[PDB]
Amino acid sequence: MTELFQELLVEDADEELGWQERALCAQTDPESFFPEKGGSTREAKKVCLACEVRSECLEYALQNDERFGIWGGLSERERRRLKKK
Amino acid sequence: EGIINPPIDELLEATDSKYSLVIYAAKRARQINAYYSQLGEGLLEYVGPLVDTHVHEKPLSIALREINAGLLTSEAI
Amino acid sequence: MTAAVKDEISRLPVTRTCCRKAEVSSILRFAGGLHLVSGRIVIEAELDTAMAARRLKRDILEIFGHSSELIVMAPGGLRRGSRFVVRVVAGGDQLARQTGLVDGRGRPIRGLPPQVVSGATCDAEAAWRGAFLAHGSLTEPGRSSSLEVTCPGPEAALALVGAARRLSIAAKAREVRGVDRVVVRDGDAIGALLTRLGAHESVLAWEERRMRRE
Amino acid sequence: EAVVPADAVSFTLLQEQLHSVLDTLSEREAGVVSMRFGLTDGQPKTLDEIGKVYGVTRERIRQIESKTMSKLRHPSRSQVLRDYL
Ligand code: SF4
Repeated sequence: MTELFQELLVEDADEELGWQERALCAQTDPESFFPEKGGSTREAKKVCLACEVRSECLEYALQNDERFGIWGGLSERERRRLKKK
Repeated sequence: EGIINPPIDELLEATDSKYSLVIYAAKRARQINAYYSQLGEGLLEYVGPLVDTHVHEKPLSIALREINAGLLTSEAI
Repeated sequence: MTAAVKDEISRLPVTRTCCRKAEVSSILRFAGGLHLVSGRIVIEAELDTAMAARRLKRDILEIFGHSSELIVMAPGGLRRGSRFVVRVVAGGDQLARQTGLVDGRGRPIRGLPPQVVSGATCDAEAAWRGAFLAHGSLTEPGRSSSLEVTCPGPEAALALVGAARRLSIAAKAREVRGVDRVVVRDGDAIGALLTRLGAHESVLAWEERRMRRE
Repeated sequence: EAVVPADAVSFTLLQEQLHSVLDTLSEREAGVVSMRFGLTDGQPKTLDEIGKVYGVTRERIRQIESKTMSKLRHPSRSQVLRDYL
């Protein structure tokens, strides 16, 4: 349908700062990614599943070692066990 | 069309001289610009424009158009 | 049922520029699309309301500086529902790139533009208003209105839920039969939400109807 | 050492844009961040000073600040502030 022939051939920016700009969650409620009280961690996991820079997000999160929120489709203890493994 | 319009003679027919017309048009243009700038706020201050304008028209041109049309008055304080 | 509601919303005056931009982006994303034909991109937005199409065309012309056609021929073909379609062909690529549908010289953005999100509460409620104008319904089949508005893909629906949360108004995303929407069930949230969008007479009528029936 | 108007206007725009990003955060989060960094007054107060207003513990002030930094340091609210850095 309205796919623009996979981004088409009309582009003038020819400039990218980094993989932040390709983040899908930026098009989405930030609050849902930090479940307070008990919360849930599956809808935002589904959102991350379709992210095109999931690997980069996971790598950056692990390298900087944030212990809050859900990054790369994984929550805190998945990151912790991956770090410990 | 442009800086040429409206004709200067028609404007001068509505005032005393060029020197007063300059101040008159400039004051009206400042009023219009001030109205536009604070349009985001819900405010009752300044009024206009009183004519049909374009997407992005210089307030001075609108002021001159209203002056020519005869929709303004000048007093001495 | 909803015709009066959408008429009242369309007739609401708007002043702030950012909220107008957000409303235009929302309506274009929900009830709009792009087509690459003859080597150029053309934007087509289909509305089923009288004043809404004119409002969208005026907003485009004013803030984004573009011209539209406002054809009345029904794409459905019935010609009874007055399926208005507003078209933008001249500078379609510029409008698409500068309104948030496409960014980064890449694929169309599934969710709402990032500019609309992380904005003031006024822009969030304007985006919700545009979403309701584009698509939605007010059923009141049984005990609750089910103020449901459908969205393309989970991303737009959950973004609308997030925007509603910033208004301190409860909302719930749902998916059924492969199509997903956002709904709010309890009457209090329905009334507060409809009040915030700007409708007044419809809000009253709904209030008395609910209080008398319930 | 001459005030360049472009730089001054850029700093003013940065100052005005910073507050908006804090606005979307919860009341307590924005308040504690502002008091800790003294954006409103310019005096960075101690953790006990911040906790005195809300009555929460020192450790609570330590944690609440960390969650805000995690939220802002996310691929969901960074774009608005990436350019100014
Ligand atoms: S993987 Fe990272 S960048 Fe992608 S949507 Fe999830 S949190 Fe955002």
